[PDB]
This record gives sequence, C-alpha cells and structure tokens, in this order.
Amino acid sequence: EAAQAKWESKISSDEIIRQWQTLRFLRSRYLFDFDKVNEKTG
Amino acid sequence: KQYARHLIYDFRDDNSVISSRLTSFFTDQSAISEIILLLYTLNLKANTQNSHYKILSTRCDEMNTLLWSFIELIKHCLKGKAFEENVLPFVELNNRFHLSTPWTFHIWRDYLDNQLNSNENFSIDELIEGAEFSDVDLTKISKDLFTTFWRLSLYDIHFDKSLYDERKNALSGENTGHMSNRKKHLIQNQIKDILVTGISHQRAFKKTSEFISEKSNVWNKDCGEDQIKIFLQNCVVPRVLFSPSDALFSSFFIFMAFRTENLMSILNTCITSNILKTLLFCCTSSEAGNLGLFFTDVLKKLEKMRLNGDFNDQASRKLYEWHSVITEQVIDLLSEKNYMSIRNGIEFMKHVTSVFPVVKAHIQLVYTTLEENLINEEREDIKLPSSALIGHLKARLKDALELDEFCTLTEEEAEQKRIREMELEEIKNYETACQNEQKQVALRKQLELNKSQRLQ
Repeated sequence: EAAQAKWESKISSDEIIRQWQTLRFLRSRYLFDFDKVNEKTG
Repeated sequence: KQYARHLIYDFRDDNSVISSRLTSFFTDQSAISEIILLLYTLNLKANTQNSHYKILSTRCDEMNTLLWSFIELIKHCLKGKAFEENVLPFVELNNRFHLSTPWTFHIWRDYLDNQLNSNENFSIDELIEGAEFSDVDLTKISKDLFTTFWRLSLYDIHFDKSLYDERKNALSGENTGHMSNRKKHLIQNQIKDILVTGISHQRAFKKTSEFISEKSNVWNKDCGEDQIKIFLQNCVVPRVLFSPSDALFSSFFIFMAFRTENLMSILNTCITSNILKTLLFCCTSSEAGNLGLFFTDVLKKLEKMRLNGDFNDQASRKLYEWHSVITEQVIDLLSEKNYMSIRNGIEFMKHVTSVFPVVKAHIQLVYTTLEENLINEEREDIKLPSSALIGHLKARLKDALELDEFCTLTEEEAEQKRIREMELEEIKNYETACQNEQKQVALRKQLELNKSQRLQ
C-alpha cells in the first residue's frame, strides 16, 4: 500500500530498472488494470 | 517418473546414502526452516539494491532456482514425522512471517495429499486448519474453489494410457538375449510395477473427476465478470508464472471444472483486457517461457474443438478475433526498449509457434518486424536465436494457411480481395508478355507502410 502511496505523493507534487522493480511487486492485487496508472508504458 | 530422471541426469535415488548424510548436517544446526526464510527474503532484498541492471535481473532468477532446488532436497529425505518437526507449520508461515501463497502451498502439498489418502477422518482436520490470507482478498472469492485450486496437483487431473505401455514393448524389445538369470528376474519385476501403478492412478483420478462435478453446480451459478476477474489474478496467473509443471495444471483444470459456455467468457477476458504486453515486461527469462507453455495448450486444445467438434459461426470468428489481438499485442512489444521487452518477446515465441499458423496475414506481420530491429540498434549478440527463429517462422509460413475459409463476413476485406485479385491479373501480363508498362508496389513495402500505422 505504500508503493501506491508514493504514487499518490508523486502526482500531487536508472529509471526503467526501478520501474521494473515496482511492477514485479504490483502483480498481486493491482494486476488487471495495468494501463497508465503509475506511468506511461513506453 | 523414475525413468524420466534417468534421461535428464537427475540422479536422486542413485546416491541416497550420500544425500541423507548431508541433510543431517542441517538438522543438528536446527536450521532447515532458517535457510528457506533466508533464501526467500534475499530474493526480495534484490529488489532493493542498485548496482547493475541485467545482472540484477539474473540474480532475481538465480535465487529462484536455488530456493526451488533446495525444497526438492528436503522432500526427498525428510519423510514422515521428521518433515513435521523441521519445517514450520502452515498456520504461522503465513502469520508470523509472510511467505507467498504459491510458495506456501509448494512445501505443504505432498503432506496434505498423503494424509488425505491415509484416513478419511483426517479430512476434517486439515481443511479446518487454515490461516489468514493477507496476500489475496477473500471477500468475493469462493473458498470452495480457491482452496480447491491450490490443493490439487497434475497427478489427479491428467491421465494417460499410452506412455505406460510405450515402455513395456520397448523394454522387452531391446532385452532379448541370454545375459543373466538375475536381470531377467528384474526386468520382469519392472514390468509388474507399471501395471500396479497404472491402475492405482485410475483409482485416484476417478475420485477427483467426480469431486469437481459435485462442486461445478455451485461455481457456474454466480458468473460475475468481476468474480472471474478476482479468480484470474489471484490464483490462475500466479500459478502459471511459477513453474513449467504448474503451468500445464492451470491449462487442464480450467477445461475440467468449468463449462464451455462459461469457458468462452473467461478466456475472452484475458485476451480483451490488454495485459499481455504488461505481463511480458515484468518477467525474467524463465518466467516468460512458462507463459508461452500455457498459451500453447489453450490454442492446441481449442483447435481440437474446432476441427472435430463444432463452434458456432460467430464463435468461430470469436476464435479469429482473439487471433488478431494477440499479434497486435506482441508486435507492440517486439519493437520496445533496450533489453527486457525484446528478450521476453523472442522467448515467448519459441514455444507458441508450434500452433502459430492459423492466419495467413499475421505471420508476415511478425516476420518482418524481426528484420527492423536488426537495422535500428544492436547492443549484445541477441541475433543467435533470432537467426534461428526467422527460418522456422518462414518454413511454416507456406504449409497451410487461409483467412477466408474460416471467416465469412468481410465487409471491406472481400472488397479489398477484389482489389488484390485484379492487380495480380496485370502483373503476369506484365512479366511474361508485355503490352502496357505498369510498375506497382510489392508486398514487403505496403506491409511496412501499414505496420507503421499498426505500431502507432
């Protein structure tokens, strides 16, 4: 829940390897959306 | 089972005296359940350090083979009461510490099937024994299936008669001579053991096949699409990513439990909601190959239902509607960034291209997109299966392929088919004889000017 809480702080305020180190932990609860929620797929 | 290890050099039962001496060293330290919890969190601590990029993708996969292959040494030696006193109980492997439900059931599945086949009064003991599931949400999932999906192995879902008897004619085939009386005593003693194990497989297979049908009346009564959505992410897809032997189980079970009107609802949902591009990004080399092995046994199990059996005509197009999405989902992944989304993409296509050729249009799409990133940029020697894959996609391009035989309604494409027919009538008038000079665009260039739209 803190991993989404850093997203709720980031919007209100390498890179890819840190991005791969946060999608491997969000494939338990928030798996089905996977659209553009944390950042952009590109 | 024992003969299959003899082919892949998995010598367990050969050296049982050596391996049981080694396991006793880990018990006098009282540290078997300390190694497992150490090798687990060191796999999660590797999602905190930042030294390099590709090696930290390998070190996450290397601490996954080491933990899997350590459990297989525990189960081989600690049999009986010794397994109970060393490995911690299932209730507080999910409460005090926090292990994950694919990993928690992998240790405690052989024990919960030996006790269920020992006594039937023990059947009420273990299923009451359950702890809090803080990883997945039990609020609108049915525990009549969530416990039932995680408890069964592939031993009581699939059955064969062929491979049992393919060893019988082969063993007496090569062994026809006069070498000893002792080996002929043992070869006969090997033939008798396949027969007793074959019929005891059928006893356990039949008690499970009736077990699901007495529960399948409940499951196919409340079809919420969000209730399938909780079923998909919490139990199905974590079991597929786990292991190749647990990827085949999620393919067989979904066709034995559910009914075929509801089965077209669930597999549509995994296709329609585009997650296959986002799945293959956050996987390693091994976890991408298991997701290929799941899809190659859905599409193979569907074209036995189309060729022999009958689909409806809109349902036959619903098969080809899934065919057009999956190629658009992978070509957007075949052109992505530096290493991760291209290494998984070729690894996914090595298994699935057994049953690839369904559509004539789609193979020439994925074949040409292999040729663009060999011109854009190359960092490592990624070409060494890419040079192999381009041939086996081309050699099966020309076997048997048609789109119009199986799709009936084409509102613009048949009107496109009248266009693509008449231009070939002129080019054979152009090449052999000559009346009027008319040079047109070839197939390869109109694909790429269409593919640059399909990428965007």
